[PDB]
Amino acid sequence: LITENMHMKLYMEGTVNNHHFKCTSEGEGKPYEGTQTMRIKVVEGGPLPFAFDILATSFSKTFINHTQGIPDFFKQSFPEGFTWERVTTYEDGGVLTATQDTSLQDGCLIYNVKIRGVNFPSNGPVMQKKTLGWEACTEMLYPADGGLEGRADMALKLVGGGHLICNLKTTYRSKKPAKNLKMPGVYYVDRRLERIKEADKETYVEQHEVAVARYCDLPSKL
Repeated sequence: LITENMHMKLYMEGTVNNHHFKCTSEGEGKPYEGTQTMRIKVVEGGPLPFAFDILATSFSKTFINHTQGIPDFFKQSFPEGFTWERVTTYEDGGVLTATQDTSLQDGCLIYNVKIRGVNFPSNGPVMQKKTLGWEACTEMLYPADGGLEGRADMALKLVGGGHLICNLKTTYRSKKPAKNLKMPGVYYVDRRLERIKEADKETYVEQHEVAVARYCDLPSKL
C-alpha cells in the first residue's frame, strides 16, 4: 500500500494566541528513503502574525527510513491509517497542541490537522517573527500501551544567532488492531527539517525533511 513514491495532501486549521488560520498543502516523498517535500499555502489568516516555524512539525511519519529491521508502526498501519497528538512546550512559555489524522484514500496520503497554540510571549521571537528555522534533532520513540510515544527537544534558530528550545511530547496511535501489529522496541529517529522556499512574508512555504530510524549504534555492556 505504501509505494516507493507517494503523494500527500493536507488540511490544517487552528489558532495561535487567538489568531485564526488555515493552510493546505501537497507534496511527495520516498517513504523507504525517508525523504519528502511539502508545498504549503496559508489560505486564511495570512500573512501569519507569528513565526511559521512553530507549525513546521505539524506538516508525516510514513516517510521515515526504518533501518536495522526496526518494525515500522506507521507503514504497518495501512490501510487503516494512524493518528498522532502532540504538545510542544517552549522554554519561554508558549504551548502548542496539534492533533492529526493520517489516512490513505485512492493511493494518496491525506492529513487532517488541528492546531491550538496559547501563551506565546508577546515580545518573544515567535510572535515577533524573529526565527530562522530548526536545527536537526533526534526523537526517541518507545512503546506505551499499544501505541508509541515520542520525545524530543528541538532548537529554534533566532535572528542574532541564539536559540529557543522546545520540548515535544507525542502519542502515536494505530487504527489497525493490535493483533495485526509487530511493535518495535525503543528506537531513535534523526531528522533534518529544512525550509527550502518562502514567498510573500510567509504565505507560501516549501519544506523538506529527511528522517532516518536507527537503534543506538554504540556498543553495549549488557
